[PDB]
Amino acid sequence: MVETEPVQGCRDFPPEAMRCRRHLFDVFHATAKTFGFEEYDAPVLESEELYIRKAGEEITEQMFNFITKGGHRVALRPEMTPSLARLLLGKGRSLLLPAKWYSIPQCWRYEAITRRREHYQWNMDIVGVKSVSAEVELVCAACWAMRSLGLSSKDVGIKVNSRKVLQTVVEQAGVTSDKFAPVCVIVDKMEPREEVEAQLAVLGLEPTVVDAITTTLSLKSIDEIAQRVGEEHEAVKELRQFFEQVEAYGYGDWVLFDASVVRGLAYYTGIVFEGFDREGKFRALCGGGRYDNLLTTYGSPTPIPCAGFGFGDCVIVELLQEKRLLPDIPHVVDDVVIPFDESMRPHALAVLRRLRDAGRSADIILDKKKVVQAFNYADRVGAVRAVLVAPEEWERGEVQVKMLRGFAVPLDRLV
Amino acid sequence: MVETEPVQGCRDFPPEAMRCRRHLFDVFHATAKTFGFEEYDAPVLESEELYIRKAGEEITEQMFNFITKGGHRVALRPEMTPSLARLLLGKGRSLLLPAKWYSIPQCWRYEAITRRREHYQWNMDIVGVKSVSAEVELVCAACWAMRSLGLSSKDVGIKVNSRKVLQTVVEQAGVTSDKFAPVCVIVDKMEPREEVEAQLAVLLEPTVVDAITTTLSLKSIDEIAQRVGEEHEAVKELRQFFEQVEAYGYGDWVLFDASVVRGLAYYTGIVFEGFDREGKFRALCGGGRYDNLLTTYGSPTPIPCAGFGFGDCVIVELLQEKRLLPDIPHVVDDVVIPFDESMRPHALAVLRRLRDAGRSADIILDKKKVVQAFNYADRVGAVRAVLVAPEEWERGEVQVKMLRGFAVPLDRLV
Ligand SMILES: N[C@@H](Cc1c[nH]c[nH+]1)C(=O)O
Ligand SMILES: N[C@@H](Cc1c[nH]c[nH+]1)C(=O)O
Ligand SMILES: Nc1ccc(Br)nc1
Ligand SMILES: Nc1ccc(Br)nc1
Repeated sequence: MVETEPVQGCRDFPPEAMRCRRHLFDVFHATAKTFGFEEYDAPVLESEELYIRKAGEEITEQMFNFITKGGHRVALRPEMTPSLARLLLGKGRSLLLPAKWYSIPQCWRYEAITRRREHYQWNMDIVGVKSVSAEVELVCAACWAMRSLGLSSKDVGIKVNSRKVLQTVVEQAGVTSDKFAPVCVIVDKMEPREEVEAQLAVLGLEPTVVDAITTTLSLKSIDEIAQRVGEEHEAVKELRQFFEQVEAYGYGDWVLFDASVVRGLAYYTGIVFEGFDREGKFRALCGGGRYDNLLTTYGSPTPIPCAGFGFGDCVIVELLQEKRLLPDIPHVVDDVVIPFDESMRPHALAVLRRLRDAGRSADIILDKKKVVQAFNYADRVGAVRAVLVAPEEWERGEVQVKMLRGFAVPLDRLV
Repeated sequence: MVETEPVQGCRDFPPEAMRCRRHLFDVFHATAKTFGFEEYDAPVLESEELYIRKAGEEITEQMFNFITKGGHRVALRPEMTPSLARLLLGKGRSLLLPAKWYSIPQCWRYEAITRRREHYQWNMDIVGVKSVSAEVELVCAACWAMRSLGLSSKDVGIKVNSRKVLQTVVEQAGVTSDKFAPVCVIVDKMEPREEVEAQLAVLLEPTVVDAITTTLSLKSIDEIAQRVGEEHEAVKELRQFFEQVEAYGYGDWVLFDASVVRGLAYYTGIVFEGFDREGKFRALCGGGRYDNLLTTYGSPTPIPCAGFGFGDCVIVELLQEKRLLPDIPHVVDDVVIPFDESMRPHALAVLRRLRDAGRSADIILDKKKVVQAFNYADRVGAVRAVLVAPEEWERGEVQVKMLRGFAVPLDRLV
């Protein structure tokens, strides 16, 4: 017998599981459409050179990579943002801005544990908008998706911060700019306190510079940030604008400030955010931020402002299961056409044709079955209606219909 | 600068191209739903052992395979049917039959060219149905999809045959059953006549080759009946098939062709493939019955299956030729325009309302003068522009313009 289990760390989606995934994706698509984002896609296979950022990111550390027969370094994408940037850079001058693009790529990782190696990740990005209205819209989109799935602001929130605060603190200490990305990557690991301080020292930062970083991540309000860097610091004005705009849109209860949020990606320059459950039970539900320099690093002759997020398919489902918002969605079909016997099969097919022409989902019983077994089958597939095509009714230009006693119905009136 | 081109043989789908792909997939999904099939999926990465069939298939010859860091032989799936079989075999007794399952996997191949290495392929399969009604439904589904895209029976058809005819001819000649799959794979190659005869010899004497050649050239079912009898399984089944398609109303879409075998080892019965009537393109779709596959995978009981694959590349070329793929421009219901930044908070409340009512809506995100905001609305294909200006706002109103303006109460926007 062949191996029935899927490849290590990968999921199968038989129909039952697929209906769940589809319920989730319906919301991602519908939210994107509500917010005016355009779908795109790109190959799961990208050049490895695309992901070499040299900041010690977990995402680059766990690349699912391999060498082609031709000898080229490729990888199954660990994330989508670089692919997006490649596409944007390809279009160059011909891309109309602003652009709002989304996708739901499967993304990949390798880990030596004998644990998940793939997930699907909703990506939403806004390109060509300098102002915080982008981040506002993005955070609202994430909340909208969660609310659409049945969650409330009692269940979840979005923690919001700006990396510009830390930038200034690190830059005031005399640390070269190139160290800033590594610092964010290290400080993201705070969620072992001694080991984080140790890694920062290896980066070449003295104890007092580490102290200033620690203190600023522990400041619990925007006013406290204001005391440290000033009320007219870019981060303060922008964070204030952000919260004012989310409040105006009606999602104020969903969002809050948290100075410890930095995210683990090298490329965020400004506002960063992540979704979380209010019970403190799960990892991040989604994550994102502004990354205004990425396209410049890729060689764009002009700077292109970008912001966006990723929203995974695994943590959200666990949360929905906990909150009892993922009831089993059973299969449905409008009609099941039942030939009384094989001599009625041709007539039954004409009926089936009609039903499908009118936009109805319909089965016909394919093998030889007795009527009552055909009826049981109809119930198993969740048919709303059984349509028995029997010789007596057929001579009267009729069929028998039963909603799941029967009724005789003219053919013309079935649809 | 980084490489902007995608990896060799792979396609990018920026929004314009993605809208085309989505138009196609909408039809695949909608056809599956119309026909009562259930969606499934499985990993693009499968074990290589899953595809080692040893019949010289093109599909096994061109596997995109590699070795993990852990040392396991894996591959990006060249097709979906083995993955389907794996899932079916996993469920075993607990799967309710009949089952009708579909998916739209990306599938992969490696070729030493300078040419496509990936395509998307609609798969539709019926599991647990012994009778030709399965193949009927499958062929009708394919036609339905093509008709849904704007094609007619003047544009395309489905050639249909049964491998059982050839089975009998080969088996009458004394050829061991294990040679039958290789014979089909070879005979599928009929488009170089001398080289096909040569490959069969490496496998069968000249007179056995002669009988194979003649039977592929027979132009009707009655002619098949003369050779193997009207009681031969292939004859009865093909007759039933055409009778059922006729009854469903797709008789003009289908026809008999004794040269159709397909290139896959596993087909046991009816096989079919879609084609354009102008003879310009490769096969549009292909499939057949494969009643032994699950048995080869170790199923303790035989499980009848039939299905097809329907690629995303040839169909699009055909639709482009027939001028059935007009550019689909982006659309959005509303574009909310703040008169200036002091109106942004009010504009956001309006945006919220519009979206609450099920409308697709943008708000102008950066600082723009009104006329530039309006131009932007037109570019994104907005049906309606909603200007939120201080004067109207004090009256509990906004300005609306369908793409002169009108003042409208907030309550009446939706
Ligand atoms: N690529 C980020 C998410 C993101 C999308 N756009 C911006 N950020 C991640 O994987 O966490
Ligand atoms: N796997 C086949 C198509 C198919 C699906 N089901 C049965 N046949 C192919 O790629 O040609
Ligand atoms: N980056 C990444 C990829 C795949 C999974 Br599962 N999680 C994270
Ligand atoms: N089997 C297969 C795979 C990929 C492409 Br492109 N064509 C055929």
